[PDB]
Amino acid sequence: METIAKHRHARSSAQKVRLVADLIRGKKVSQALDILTYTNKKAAVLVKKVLESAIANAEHNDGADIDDLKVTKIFVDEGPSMKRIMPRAKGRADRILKRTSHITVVVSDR
Amino acid sequence: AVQQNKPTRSKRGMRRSHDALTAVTSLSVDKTSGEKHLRHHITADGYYRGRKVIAK
Amino acid sequence: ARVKRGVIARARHKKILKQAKGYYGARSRVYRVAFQAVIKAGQYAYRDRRQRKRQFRQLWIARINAAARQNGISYSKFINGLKKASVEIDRKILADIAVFDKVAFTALVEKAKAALA
Amino acid sequence: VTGSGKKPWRQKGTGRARSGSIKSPIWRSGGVTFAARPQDHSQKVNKKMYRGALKSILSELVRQDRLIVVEKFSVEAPKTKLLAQKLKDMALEDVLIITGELDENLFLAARNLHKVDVRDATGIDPVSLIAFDKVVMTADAVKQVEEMLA
Amino acid sequence: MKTFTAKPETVKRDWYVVDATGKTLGRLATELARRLRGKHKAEYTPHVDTGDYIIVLNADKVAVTGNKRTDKVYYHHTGHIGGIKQATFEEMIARRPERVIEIAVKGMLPKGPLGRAMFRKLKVYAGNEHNHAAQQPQVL
RNA sequence: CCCGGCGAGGGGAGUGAAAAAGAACCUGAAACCGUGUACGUACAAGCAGUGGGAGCACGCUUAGGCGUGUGACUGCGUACC
RNA sequence: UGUAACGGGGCUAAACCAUGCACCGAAGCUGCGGCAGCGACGCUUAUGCGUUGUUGGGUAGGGGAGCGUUCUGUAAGCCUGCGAAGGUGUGCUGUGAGGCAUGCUGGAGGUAUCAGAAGUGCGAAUGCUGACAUAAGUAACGAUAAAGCGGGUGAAAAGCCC
Repeated sequence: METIAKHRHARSSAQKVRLVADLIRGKKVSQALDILTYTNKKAAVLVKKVLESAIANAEHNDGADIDDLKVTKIFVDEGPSMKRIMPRAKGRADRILKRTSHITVVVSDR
Repeated sequence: AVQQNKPTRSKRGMRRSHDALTAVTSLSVDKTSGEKHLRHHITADGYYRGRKVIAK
Repeated sequence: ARVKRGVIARARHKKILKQAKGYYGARSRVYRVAFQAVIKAGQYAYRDRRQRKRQFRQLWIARINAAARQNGISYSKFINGLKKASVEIDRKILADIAVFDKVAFTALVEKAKAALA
Repeated sequence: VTGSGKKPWRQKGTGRARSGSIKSPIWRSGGVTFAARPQDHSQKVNKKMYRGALKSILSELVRQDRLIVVEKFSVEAPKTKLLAQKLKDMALEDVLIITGELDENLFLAARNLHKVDVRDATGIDPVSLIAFDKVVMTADAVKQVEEMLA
Repeated sequence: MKTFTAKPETVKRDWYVVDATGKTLGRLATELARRLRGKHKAEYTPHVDTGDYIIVLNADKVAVTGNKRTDKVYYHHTGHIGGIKQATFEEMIARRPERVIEIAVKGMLPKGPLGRAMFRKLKVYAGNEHNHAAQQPQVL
């Protein structure tokens, strides 16, 4: 386990955050910026400052090795609930959703 | 025409194969140790050695 | 009297039942199966634990016809000769020892051959 | 209820509707659906339901129960706590503190813990005949013929 | 305790040169099914999952014994119902080892189910003793 | 106390029985979801089955055929009202 | 509009008709279990258990019988902050509503007696109150008709500003 620095709160759907999360697992962390900071979508920027502020803690805050904290999962949940309106039809369609994103990072080691 | 059959289950939610990404590598090179990019030498002032574009 | 629809409602549907999958979303895992359609899961065997048996009958008799063919001792046409003896009725399953017994089972058809054959 | 009937509007022009009445006893803020009537009904009894072998339980039990002893005067009453010591002639100590006699005396102190409403004077109230251990009727021969209710 | 015998995958294959080709063809192309399944090898699983290895030798000898031979067609129309049709007949097509005039088991396992894995186990190499491209170990 | 954007959130302390009481204050499943233990698996048929059973992620057994679920083979069909 | 009259594949006799024979063989009567109804018996009799006969698909009608989230009552009566209890999935149990337990748990509660009948046993009212799993990367993205850098700065400038 060791760290879990999720961020809040985004403007996108949980799908947009979902697309880059999978690469980083268990054989990368030594250099965990590149892949995300070269893939500059508002998605991968979130997950990029999720990772830094997590592992920059773990090496001062447990006392572990920055290099071997393998990154064993990374999963995603929404919510609670955020709305607005855009009066396309003014009593029918009209109410645009904001699902949020926070990234349960879950680090642990090799 | 109005929505009138099955949800985004299995054969719709699955669709990920060509939504894909490039698993690109990166060069360490201590000539610019952290303001750098995968080969592009500095993300801002256009460095190599001396006075390039707006560097040094 | 207040009901609040409960107690017996999630009860008549799953509880202990050793069945993890079930019919997916709008047929089942929503609610819809629970009262009027969860009975179906036996109905493909509610008549057939009889009717199915016809398929496998050719297994047990195999061991009294596959080689016995080339001797002419043909299942359907041997059986009239045999049934002339009122103690020799139940050849149906009891002949199946013929699958391993071959090397001393070869003798069995000598017993009445003079008139049988 | 206050809610706007009766109907507000003509439900068309969507190819999807079914309801709009507002009240209607069904939907929201209200109420009791069943005519809103006050159900005040005295469920009447007849005269010889009391005369009426109702009193005859003391021949059903006969061994533990009606406990024929003495009339009520014996109670303190400003220390009714004490009557446990004196309730030993009937043996009963505290179980169901009645006596079912005929007169005005200090024995209303009996109901200090709940028990039952006591009643005493002549009408023994029939819901006191079913189903307690100690149906005490304890006073004298004031039972002759119609007097058995007492 | 069971009377059943699954897999069996495949325990009885009876490697046999089907010499009956042409000289009593339409008697035993009808029952190549009941052979792969049965009649000798019936002693394990004569209905379910099993496989066999029968040995092919010739193909263009169909014999067939009736007027049927020079006027019965076959049709595939493989794309969009064909439109423009075909009209070759049985002793004219059999010249080629194809998919409809030579396997027989096509018509006896007649849909695809249970047949879906046992297409070319019999090889269908055709050309007599010059073309014994089958099993090196000793076939019957 | 520690990291980061002189931020968001967590990892330990902690008033505390409790943060599964943390100010998107309810001691608390529902429509739908993410990473995973193993399945079936990019030649698909027909309410996706309960059968009949191979052995597989795992578990108990002085050996004793069982405690476990997607469900190779295919059989049976049309669950409604 | 793909040869498409047994479902095929047409079988030169395997057939077609007459004569022999034993296998398959719906839920169809048999093995032998359990038994609701209206009858007959051996006796019992508050009555019932077995024998014997008729026999066991069930929306129009009349018979006549099981049980609950808990309210009004069984009960300062015994039960529980040593857990009284759900969502759940240990183990068997009724002919069944479902449980007597229970398994891993919760954090206040009960009716194995019978008295009680009505906010009365829900998924189909073209749902309703508030919703959204859903229509994909869901505007013509705000007409298609404008832009070019060198900078000043900074927590980040197609825009600010020179």
